[PDB]
Amino acid sequence: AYEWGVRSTRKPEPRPLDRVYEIPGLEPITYEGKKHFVPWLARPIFPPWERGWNDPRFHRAAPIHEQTLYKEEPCYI
Amino acid sequence: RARGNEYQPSNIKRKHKHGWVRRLSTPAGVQVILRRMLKGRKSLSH
Amino acid sequence: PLHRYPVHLWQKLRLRQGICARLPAHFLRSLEEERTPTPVHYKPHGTKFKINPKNGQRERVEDVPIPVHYPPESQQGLWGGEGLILGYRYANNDKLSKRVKKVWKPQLFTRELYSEILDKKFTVTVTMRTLDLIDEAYGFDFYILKTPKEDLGSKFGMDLKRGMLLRLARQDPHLHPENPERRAAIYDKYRSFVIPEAEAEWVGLTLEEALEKQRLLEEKDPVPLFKVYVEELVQRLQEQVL
Amino acid sequence: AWRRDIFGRIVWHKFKQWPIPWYLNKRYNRRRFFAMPYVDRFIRLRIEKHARIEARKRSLQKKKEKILHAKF
Amino acid sequence: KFVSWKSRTKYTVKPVKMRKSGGRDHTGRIRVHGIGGGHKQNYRMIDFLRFRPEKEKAPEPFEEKVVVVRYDPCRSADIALVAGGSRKRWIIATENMKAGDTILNSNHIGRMAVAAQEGDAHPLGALPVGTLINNVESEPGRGAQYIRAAGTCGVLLRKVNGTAIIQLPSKRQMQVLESCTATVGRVSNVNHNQRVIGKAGRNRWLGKRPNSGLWKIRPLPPMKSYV
Amino acid sequence: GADRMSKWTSKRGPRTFTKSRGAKKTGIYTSDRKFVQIKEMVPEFVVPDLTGFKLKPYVNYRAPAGIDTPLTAKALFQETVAPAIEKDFKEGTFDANNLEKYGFEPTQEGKLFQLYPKNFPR
RNA sequence: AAUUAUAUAACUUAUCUAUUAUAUAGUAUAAGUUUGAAAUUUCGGUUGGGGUGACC
RNA sequence: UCUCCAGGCAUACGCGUAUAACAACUCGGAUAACCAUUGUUAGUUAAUCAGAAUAGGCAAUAAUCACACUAUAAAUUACCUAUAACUUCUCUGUUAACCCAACACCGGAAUGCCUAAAGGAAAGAUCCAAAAAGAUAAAAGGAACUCGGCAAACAAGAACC
RNA sequence: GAGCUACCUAAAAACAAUUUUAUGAAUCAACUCGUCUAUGUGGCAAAAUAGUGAGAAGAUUUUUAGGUAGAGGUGAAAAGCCU
Ligand SMILES: [Mg+2]
Ligand SMILES: [Mg+2]
Ligand SMILES: [Mg+2]
Ligand SMILES: [Mg+2]
Ligand SMILES: [Mg+2]
Ligand SMILES: [Mg+2]
Ligand SMILES: [Mg+2]
Ligand SMILES: [Mg+2]
Ligand SMILES: [Mg+2]
Ligand SMILES: [Mg+2]
Ligand SMILES: [Mg+2]
Ligand SMILES: [Mg+2]
Ligand SMILES: [Mg+2]
Ligand SMILES: [Mg+2]
Ligand SMILES: [Mg+2]
Ligand SMILES: [Mg+2]
Ligand SMILES: [Mg+2]
Ligand SMILES: [Mg+2]
Ligand SMILES: [Mg+2]
Ligand SMILES: [Mg+2]
Ligand SMILES: [Mg+2]
Ligand SMILES: [Mg+2]
Ligand SMILES: [Mg+2]
Ligand SMILES: [Mg+2]
Ligand SMILES: [Mg+2]
Repeated sequence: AYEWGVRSTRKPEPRPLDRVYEIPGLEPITYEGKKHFVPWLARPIFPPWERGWNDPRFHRAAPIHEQTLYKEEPCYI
Repeated sequence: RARGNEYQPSNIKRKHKHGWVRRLSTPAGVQVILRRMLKGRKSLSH
Repeated sequence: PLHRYPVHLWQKLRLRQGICARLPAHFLRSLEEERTPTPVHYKPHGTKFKINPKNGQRERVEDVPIPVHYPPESQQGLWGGEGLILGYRYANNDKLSKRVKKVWKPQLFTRELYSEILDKKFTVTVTMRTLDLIDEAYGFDFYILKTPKEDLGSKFGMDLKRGMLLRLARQDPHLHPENPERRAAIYDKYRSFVIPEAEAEWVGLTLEEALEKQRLLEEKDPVPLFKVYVEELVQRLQEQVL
Repeated sequence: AWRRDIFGRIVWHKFKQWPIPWYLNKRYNRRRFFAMPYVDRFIRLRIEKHARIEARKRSLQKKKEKILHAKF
Repeated sequence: KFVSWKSRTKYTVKPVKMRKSGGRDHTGRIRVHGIGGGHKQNYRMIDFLRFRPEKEKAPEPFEEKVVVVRYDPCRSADIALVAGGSRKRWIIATENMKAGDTILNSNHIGRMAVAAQEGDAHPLGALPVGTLINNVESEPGRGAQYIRAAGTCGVLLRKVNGTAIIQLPSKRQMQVLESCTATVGRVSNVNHNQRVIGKAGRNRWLGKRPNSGLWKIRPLPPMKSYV
Repeated sequence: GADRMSKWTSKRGPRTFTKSRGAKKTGIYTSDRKFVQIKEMVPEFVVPDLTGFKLKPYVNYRAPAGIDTPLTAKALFQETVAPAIEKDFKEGTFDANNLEKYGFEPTQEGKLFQLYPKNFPR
């Protein structure tokens, strides 16, 4: 069951979330207001970003299954 | 052999070894700049 | 030349000028005060006097705490005041032998602990001392609330205190929802620690975190001077009409 | 905005126009607006260096007025 | 700055370009001496899990066709391209494998012994005691790790209950479950041990830097006047 | 022996090193290295008609100069906004909500020329 | 050579878990023992000069 | 115009105005002429030379005139499936006798083309002493020299530890 | 501090003519090296010059960028090399 791809070359897992987030009812203090990273404040969580319009140079396609021409039956080309 | 010509100039090598971006990469290099700023050097880095 | 103030007073003068001055008075008191943590790695002298055996006379005794190194990994767990003792030893326990570097390390375990006020179970790095303190305090929630910052010695622990204090202060109905009776019992059990809402918010904040909080609170975009002059003109016109 | 650089000084930072928000730019996040503690000694050395210059500057003006008063 | 070249996640039969180490590790320091230079090479992704059913197919014995038996720069043995269904995968070739041969890959654990034909992959339980085997896996599903060199064949000494004993080429006896899959036959290039390097330059073609030129029982007290 | 004091420019270094002299970009580089100039990105010089213009580069030495009174927000507000509000207040047709009537803009978004952040050059 | 040596390696007793009928397992640590990668320090005196001896 | 010598022209890397004209004649060239020096003014022009959209699927078959021919050290974005956009020329490198060796250093310095059509000057004037360095010739002899055939030779062959 | 040097990684280059063969083969350029003698000895040169020599399709040579750092690195061991 040898698996290709040595672990060192894989993208690293996201850093563990700050423990202040675990505590319920507590509003973390993060560096969002400063608009830059600092090591001694908590890391913000941002919602997904939407440009509000389509920029042709940075178009990103939908996944395979969401394509209009997706068909479950396979076609051999 | 004749010595004295150990310097083979190369701008790519120079800016990579002693440049601004290189000095800021590690905290010890940042302190190299801090010393030179305190001394008053006109050239902080290559 | 000379500085006007001794260097040890510089931190106090910094807290007393600028945005630091505008920070809450109660919060500054926690910053200002320094209290020795309860002894952990040394035996304190029971008395203030002892009888010297060699000369048989009474001489004063004082407690000098050992220097203990607290790795940053400790701030993400609940060590009960324990830390690393970085010191030296004498080989063979004779001072005429070589002096050797020695480090004494705490025995760390991973344990899962339940907080009633938060109604959540946390997995924490802990020492056997920390478990004993909780037992002596008759509850995990009692341990965090009773223990002071200096004894607690953990940023994770201090954040737990703020959440618990904030939970009690607001009587948040988010605890065990649909069970007011069960909730009521929990809040009643810990009623001794209830404090005003404003104070509880600033509990356990570091100086940098406190400063960012204060900056956010007073952050405000400028008022278009069109409105400001309009207010002045209306007031003058209204006053003249009076 | 007013920001502190990696050398421990307070400098006004002029903003730039970008098409993406700051938390998504990777060229912006390499820039550091904080100083690590190893800068603290250098912060004090600047204050003491500046204090020496100003003290010398005051002393000289006092000496110069003595020359004026003796001359006039 | 050392980034390992072994960064390809997906299996392919296309040869993959290798970056050489030089005996140095990610730190940049020599960890093994005597490795350096040599000929440039390409890595052909071998597949040592013989019974890998094709995607979206049932788990039962299948057959594959041998396209070509080829020289491999990266190992002592030789490799065989094998095709079955819609899949091509490199595999290690046995002593007698030729192009156009057919080789079975069986999951069924024969209650009785199954006649052994070289090149077919069978669980150790199926094979009879004494059969020469190669490409043995320690645990079911792991993949072959032992007896993978040229002309190296181990024997299956014994089978009792759910486990069997394997005599590795070093004569070291190992024990594995009878469910483990072992290929039959020798591993090919049996004469690899007969090869002669001849000239010092040939080892410098295989990436073998020269050896360096640098040229314990404490007596007990009662036996120190006799040392 | 390299010169540490002179400015780093594109004339120095190997061919691969290139950098600009401060000229603003006017286009985009697509893949396969095609430059696409954008018409809107190229500045347009708005020049007025100077026919019948009475003002020339220099002024009479006989012309009296004026006392400097740099413009202030109060002076601008009094000259422009005070006359309307004062008259309207007497008429009683005044409220805080309708400050736009006198020229106030609650937000700069949507305007071609925004006063902050400035989005137009001199 | 003298003094050390949580370099690696091993065991032993605790500590902490699992289990089990007391018991065999493991182990973010402490205390021992064994091994010794290393570290620190030194090179008494008198004897045409060098072996050994000797002598103080 | 004559006499004679025989690595030159490009690019890369590097250097950073040493480029060219004029005017100067202090400093710099190890001296003069003249300028490589000082001051002033100029210069290197490029859509071809040179530099700087997204997501999936998949690869057995070297090179060497690549045919034959064997071989061993086993060896270089494409093509498809969908999505998106639906007429564009700005920016920068461009000079020289040049760089690394404290110097206008008998040294070091990658590649392509070519070998004199390109590029150059060994002698400031005079004098022909010793000693010193180099080249050429040698009556008769031919290692007698010398630690040793070192160096040289109209020699450069043969053998043995 | 590895622009010298030691070793390495990646991407690139160069090898005419002649004879053997099918090559760490031969003669001999370019190129790499530095055997012996003389000159030089503050020299043209902090290791050169002039001759004479060794290799010259390979464990060859060269170019560019990267790596390993002093309790260390590198070493076909000379305690060599690391401006
Ligand atoms: Mg030098
Ligand atoms: Mg070089
Ligand atoms: Mg040996
Ligand atoms: Mg000129
Ligand atoms: Mg002139
Ligand atoms: Mg000039
Ligand atoms: Mg081009
Ligand atoms: Mg030119
Ligand atoms: Mg000279
Ligand atoms: Mg000519
Ligand atoms: Mg001449
Ligand atoms: Mg003459
Ligand atoms: Mg002669
Ligand atoms: Mg003669
Ligand atoms: Mg004689
Ligand atoms: Mg003789
Ligand atoms: Mg001779
Ligand atoms: Mg190098
Ligand atoms: Mg040839
Ligand atoms: Mg040869
Ligand atoms: Mg030869
Ligand atoms: Mg030869
Ligand atoms: Mg070597
Ligand atoms: Mg030796
Ligand atoms: Mg040196």
